[PDB]
Amino acid sequence: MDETGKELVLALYDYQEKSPREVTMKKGDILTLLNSTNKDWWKVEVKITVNGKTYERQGFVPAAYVKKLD
Repeated sequence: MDETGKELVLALYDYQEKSPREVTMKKGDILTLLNSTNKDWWKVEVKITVNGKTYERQGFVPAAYVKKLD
């Protein structure tokens, strides 16, 4: 969450990540739309705080389970 203010998306339904490349989202979660070239698999970025260290990473998720903020 670097207040990029570019492309934000809100999750409507719950989802889980099967691979280390994907990301786990839940109904009400906010993700940073990095790549929306696809219609089924959307590439979003999330923030993971580990050991007091904020980490960034982009993963694929079901667009049908989420929506665009604007």
